[PDB]
Amino acid sequence: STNPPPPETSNPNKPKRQTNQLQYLLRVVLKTLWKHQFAWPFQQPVDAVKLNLPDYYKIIKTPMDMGTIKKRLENNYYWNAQECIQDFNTMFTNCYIYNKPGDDIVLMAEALEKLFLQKINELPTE
Amino acid sequence: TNQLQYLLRVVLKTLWKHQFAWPFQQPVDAVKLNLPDYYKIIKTPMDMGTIKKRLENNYYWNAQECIQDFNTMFTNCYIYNKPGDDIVLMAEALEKLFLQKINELPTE
Amino acid sequence: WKTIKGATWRTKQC
Repeated sequence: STNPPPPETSNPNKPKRQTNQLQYLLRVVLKTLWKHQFAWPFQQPVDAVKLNLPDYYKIIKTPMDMGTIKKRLENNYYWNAQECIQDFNTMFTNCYIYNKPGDDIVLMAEALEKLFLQKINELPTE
Repeated sequence: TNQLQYLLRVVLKTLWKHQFAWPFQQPVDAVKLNLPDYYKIIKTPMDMGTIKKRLENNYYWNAQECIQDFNTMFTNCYIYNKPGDDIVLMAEALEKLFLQKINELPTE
Repeated sequence: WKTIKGATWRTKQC
């Protein structure tokens, strides 16, 4: 019962770009979330082997983590801020879908998402 | 038409294979699923299994009537379930992929 | 343990 390959962080067929908003997402939005006390379960892809969860990747088929998002931002993977924001939402929604609304991992994800929505409201104009 | 086959051979087929599609592939059995007041609240149940069978038996007048059933399927989930719920988030993921398929709908 | 529309699995809590 192994872990699948992590999501890609580069693609020669995908148009690379670098805007004012994407620079803000890497140095402001993702920066404060990465330094949060509840960030450690989300900085890497879900390790279903160490967690003894054989059913995680049987349910979640599009995993996402801050480590993937951070590496994608560093490599100019996205075309605009909307693409990067959707990866964040994917990371959050996967946690809310797989876990119970009262679990600690959900209470940690909800805290990160609220801080995420605070910094996104101050996203600069293109 | 050509759009009613695109909705069946492409749209309905790419949504049926989605990771969160299984709650929507069959009609809701509120008695089995232990969903009280579901039929009291949902007055027009809809699912991809019924939509698939209607596209195969030429039930829809045009493509917009079939799209109406997809919206009805999504709206029923947004009406009966609380926002932010797991089942709602799964329904929003299917609606997003569904709307991308509608942008690429061929012309009549 | 979480249950959604007839499918059950073990969460991180358990």
